[PDB]
Amino acid sequence: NLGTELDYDTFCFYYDWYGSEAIDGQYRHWAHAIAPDPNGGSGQNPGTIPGTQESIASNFYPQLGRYSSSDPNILTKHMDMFVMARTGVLALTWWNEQDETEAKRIGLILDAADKKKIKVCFHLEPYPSRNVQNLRENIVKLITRYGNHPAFYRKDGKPLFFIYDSYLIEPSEWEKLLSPGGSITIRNTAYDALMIGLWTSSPTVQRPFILNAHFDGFYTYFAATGFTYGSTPTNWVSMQKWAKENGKIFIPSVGPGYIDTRIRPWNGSVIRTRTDGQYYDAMYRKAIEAGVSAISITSFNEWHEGSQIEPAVPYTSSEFTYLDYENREPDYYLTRTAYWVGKFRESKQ
Ligand SMILES: OC[C@H]1O[C@H](O[C@H]2[C@@H](O)[C@H](O)[C@@H](CO)O[C@@H]2O)[C@@H](O)[C@@H](O)[C@@H]1O
Ligand SMILES: OC[C@H]1CN[C@@H](O)[C@@H](O[C@H]2O[C@H](CO)[C@@H](O)[C@H](O)[C@@H]2O)[C@@H]1O
Repeated sequence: NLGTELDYDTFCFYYDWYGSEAIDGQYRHWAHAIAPDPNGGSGQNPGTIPGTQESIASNFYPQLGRYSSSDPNILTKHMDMFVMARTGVLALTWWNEQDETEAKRIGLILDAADKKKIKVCFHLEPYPSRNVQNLRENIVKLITRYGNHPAFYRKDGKPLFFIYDSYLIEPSEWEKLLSPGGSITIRNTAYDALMIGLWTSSPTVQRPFILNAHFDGFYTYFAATGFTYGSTPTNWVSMQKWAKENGKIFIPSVGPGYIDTRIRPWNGSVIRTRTDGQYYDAMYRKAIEAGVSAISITSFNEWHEGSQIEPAVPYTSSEFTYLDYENREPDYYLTRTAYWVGKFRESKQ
């Protein structure tokens, strides 16, 4: 009873898409295309961030440098960071790449996590032609491949998946997978799971979406307060009340800030300043005050979006002056996460 143990109702969104020339053949994701402005003109040639030491696809700069997500030595360090943050579940981005390098990295992440008693669940991304049939097939494959790994997460006996942009699939399709009577149900099968859909907009839209889709619960993802109704923390008390009334698990997402203008220069209105941790504190406090059972953290390491809690260092290169943790040390967001996990646990019975 030391106040240092991992919390297994705390999910931290993790991205495994970073590469180095030496391990991966290219400094993958550190190099990244710049997105055209969706409200902008034709003939934009926005260019690319080259992923050199000097110019990476983030407004911040990793303490660990331009690392590979396939480097077992980096993974070790990441797991130690999870232990410092007390975040017991790594919620792994999953893009259905169907390639050996994906398969290798997932096994490495599971192995490294297990050494530290961290668990892994999957965050099912909007891969091409995603639909409920190939989602079922992929859930079966992930549970078959990884379900007996000691680090594979279960909650009261069930795997858990987060489904990003779940609204891209109609509730009538979801029902087929997620109702106990659905044509291709997972309920009561070896492949049953807690399925957590993304609550985006107003209750008039989201309440029937979640019920009609038969999701087990919902999360909000966005680290930027006010980006959606669901990512506006003053709505969380009423979202939790509805969840409780309807037998759903609400897993609000909290984050330390947001800034993605290296890769999305037109998206400055979504910037949320970190204010030496005060933003993170405010958001985490709202989640805990809402009385939820589980919390998700956006993010461990979405460096493109500036939501990371992973350590960052000051850096000024000839090409860019990076943001940094300012008056706080590089590991502040890890140790502040541990503080909040303790407050969250204090709140759970
Ligand atoms: O436009 C940048 C934005 O893209 C993605 O968010 C989009 C979509 O995935 C979300 O569901 C809706 C919610 O209203 O917003 C966008 O259309 C995300 O990658 C997001 O992190 C990013 O900022
Ligand atoms: O994990 C959910 C969602 C969070 N925001 C992004 O990470 C998004 O991925 C898309 O944007 C990133 C850049 O931010 C890009 O590298 C990816 O290929 C996706 O286009 C995630 O889906």
